[PDB]
Amino acid sequence: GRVIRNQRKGAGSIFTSHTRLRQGAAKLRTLDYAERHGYIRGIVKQIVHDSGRGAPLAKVVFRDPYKYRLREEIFIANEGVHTGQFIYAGKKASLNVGNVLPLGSVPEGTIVSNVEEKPGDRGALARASGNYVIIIGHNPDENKTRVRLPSGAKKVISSDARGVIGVIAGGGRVDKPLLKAGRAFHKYRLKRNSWPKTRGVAMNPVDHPHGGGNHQHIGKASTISRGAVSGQKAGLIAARRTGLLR
Amino acid sequence: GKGTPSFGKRHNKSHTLCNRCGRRSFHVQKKTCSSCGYPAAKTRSYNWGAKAKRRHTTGTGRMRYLKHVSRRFKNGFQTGS
Amino acid sequence: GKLKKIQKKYADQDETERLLRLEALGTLKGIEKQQQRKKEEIMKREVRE
RNA sequence: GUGGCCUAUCGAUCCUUUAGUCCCUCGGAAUUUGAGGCUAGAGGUGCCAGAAAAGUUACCACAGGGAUAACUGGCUUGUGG
RNA sequence: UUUACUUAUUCAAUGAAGCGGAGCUGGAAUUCAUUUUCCACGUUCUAGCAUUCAAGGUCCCAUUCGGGGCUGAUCCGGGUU
RNA sequence: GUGAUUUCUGCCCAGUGCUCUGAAUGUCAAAGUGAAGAAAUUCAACCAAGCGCGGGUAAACGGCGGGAGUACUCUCUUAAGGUAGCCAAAUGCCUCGUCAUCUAAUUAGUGACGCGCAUGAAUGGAUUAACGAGAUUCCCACUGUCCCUAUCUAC
RNA sequence: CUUGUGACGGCCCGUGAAAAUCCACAGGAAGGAAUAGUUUUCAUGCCAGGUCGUACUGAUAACCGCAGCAGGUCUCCAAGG
RNA sequence: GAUGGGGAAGCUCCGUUUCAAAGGCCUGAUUUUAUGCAGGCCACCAUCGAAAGGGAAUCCGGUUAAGAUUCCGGAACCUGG
RNA sequence: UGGUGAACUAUGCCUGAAUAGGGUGAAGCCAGAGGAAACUCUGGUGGAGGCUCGUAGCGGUUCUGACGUGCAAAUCGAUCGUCGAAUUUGGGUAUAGGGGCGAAAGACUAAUCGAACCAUCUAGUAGCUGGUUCCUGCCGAAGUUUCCCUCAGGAUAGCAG
RNA sequence: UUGACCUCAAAUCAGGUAGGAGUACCCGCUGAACUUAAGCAUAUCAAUAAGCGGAGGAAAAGAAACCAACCGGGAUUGC
Ligand SMILES: [Mg+2]
Ligand SMILES: [Mg+2]
Ligand SMILES: [Zn+2]
Repeated sequence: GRVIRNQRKGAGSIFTSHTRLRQGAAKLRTLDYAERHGYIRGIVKQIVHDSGRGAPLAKVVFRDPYKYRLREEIFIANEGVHTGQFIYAGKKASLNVGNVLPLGSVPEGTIVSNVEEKPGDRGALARASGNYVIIIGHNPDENKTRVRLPSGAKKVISSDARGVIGVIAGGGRVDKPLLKAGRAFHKYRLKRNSWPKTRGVAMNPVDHPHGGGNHQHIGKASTISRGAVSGQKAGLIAARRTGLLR
Repeated sequence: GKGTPSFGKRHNKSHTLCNRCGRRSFHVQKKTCSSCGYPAAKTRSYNWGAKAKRRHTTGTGRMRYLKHVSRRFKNGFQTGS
Repeated sequence: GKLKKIQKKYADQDETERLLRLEALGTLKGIEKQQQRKKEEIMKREVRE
């Protein structure tokens, strides 16, 4: 048999992400001294479109506290942020949309976004368009906060992790039908080479586990063990249940 | 049309001249000579290519310094006049 | 061997989620039927007497 | 009288194991375990003078064969007419 | 089996900048004798601006063209976090 | 995996897979423990995961039966017994199925019928405007395809 | 008609390169005049600008298809009815 | 695609700013003077990669058997000093 | 076993380039009319679409035409599909052989692909096919027995010198 | 303040050295399969071919942690 397509994807020859027209990694400002002892005020200069990303970005300018210069950070724009808005980042920042408060200093029921997992990785959770994280509870002794993720999971992270208050702009995108293979082409043309997708049941048996036969059919069960090896994991990996529930 | 019409599309050299051997075996994109191995420090040779070793071995050129070593040895590496 | 896995992946969990996941995985029906099998184990002796 | 009234009713090498001799050897010398030998059986090859063994190929390949099939022709004429 | 500890090992960030402890200065605090503690400990109407070892105060120099120290900007441990 | 829209996607977890935070001596390696021995060693206990036991899962692979009585009911078998739809369909052996229509005449076409060798529901079922160098049947126009051939030009 | 350009409008779950290089602004370091300077982003005046390529075909005969092969091979200009 | 590093028995592989003590920049000061010592500034961090991308500056007339925005005549422009 | 190829072609990236004339007439907007109001109607404007007829271009349906020791190891002629985009294409660049790439044909990877090419191991093995080079003299067969994964082959006995 | 020590650096510091070629023979690493077994998997081919590292006129080995069991021999190498 041959090496199958998902097995070939990990070499990264033609499967790397197309990153020519992207404007930089959208990270939070680094947690130096001002953000953990007070706050700092920056300005939204422009809200721009990011190639291959459903959400817009915001170019926020701060002043460097140690040197006479300007720092320009790329935030993921929250819905409601406008150009010329003052953005406040820090422990003592007031609770408004766009501010970059740590999660220990927000009450119950707060909706945040671009949430750090550990304090300092500059944004990991709820970064796609329309997604958000809800603070479910606090725990001052052994200082942690429980959060509800966009997947519905409940995480318990540190209370020193930061998050931008509000929801990510650009929500409701996937409600519009694409209607066209050309539209899907232009969508994935700026992301990566993973489209179009040939069904493995329509291949030859040298090319896929599902290939072959005088009728297009899978053969064995399509639920694959987690202990399976590379070249075997083609189908529903480690499925607890299948089928459409009612 | 994989034959005669496809042979008309051939006008871009994959290999150019090499600096150590002058062979036209220097791959343009790989930046490596396929015959002598430039720019590696060792020269490309293989024991299965014994006839190629015979083609490029010592004595197939001028031996601009090595022609006189036996004569200087026979005279005993003398100095003076 | 079971107690290692709960510390590994189910440490941060609450009882609403725990009941939801075991109901979605079907182990609760198995626990119910094991206790039911104990109930007819007692009940058949009672009917014999 | 050296099994079944007679003509059928069954099995090599290697390996393991048993019985006998309690005999021979473990090679610097001894004792005791252990191991290896000798003689006679057993564990089995039914493809039965005894390889350890699933398919598919209409994508196919090679060496050959008229020792061998799918046409005609030839012998035959059951069957057919 | 649970549970400390950190220096081995592991992960992450930064142009290794504000770590830890103590002390001021305010507020709450009830003190049962004098302070037990706990929070703070220069910035939020506005798409401006913020840099020249910092101005001021103070002490020297050898005045002049200026120069240096302390404070402004609390101490202590050199564990970057 | 299936393949726009519309309309639906029935029953079955027995088997094969996949999956559990269940319950816990059945299987049970090396290391380690104990006993016997002079030791090599032998024998036991203990014994992780996975198997084994217990659940879930079919838009997972798949599967969707018989005998009586009067379509219906009952009884067996099994995990459950083909539901809604559709059909001599590109899927029907028998088969050139039977009836109607189309023709002078039709193993072709279309519309019906259905004990369907061997239809059937994301193995997707049924329907469907527009589109097609896709496959098939009929009609009008048209003609050397033909009755039945003849003639002319260039090379 | 060809082409350049301007102000617009439509489209996107597509909003459609980077660096060298050059200029300006903020800032006020420093240098500075009166018998004299300060300015060469104003005008004129002086000197130098190295190396390699440079012919021709670009196709029913200059390229590739064994060849003077009806094949293949990127592009600019484009009169009248 | 080197270096610092880390793999690999090794030919070599990874990585391109990384767990590196990674450098040069202008003013000058001195006028035994060479360029150290007075200073002060800055932290990218090799290099290769387009004869269609970016990019300092040239046009007309004439001239040869065969060259020309390149020669000749005239008229310009840019860069460095 | 060790090397060489993405000059053809497959795919992604980077940077460039190319594409007559028509037909239909989408939103938005303007005027008139009607209505009690919701809003409807009529006439314009506008110029949308992986729309359409059709050049250049890209492709290759049929004649199963020509040719078929050809112009040609895939061409020529007519008829065709498509023609503003999932378009066509230059150059640069990346992926290398049990590997790549594949809108999936086991297709393409230099006229080579159900595992490229080059050299070596290698004079690989063959119970199978073909061949096996002067004269004369004398003698002169077998296709049968037994065993064998034996049935196109051997061993053994027989026949012969 | 000054002078040591240790450790770590920088110099177009003073002087040197390594790389590559050849490779018949030599010292190592790595390492097949064709083939034979009348099939084939252990085996064989073979501790070979290919690949990699390193020398010399030779290299390597070499003066016993040896061979022996005898009345004992006496570094290594080769026939
Ligand atoms: Mg793709
Ligand atoms: Mg299949
Ligand atoms: Zn070379």
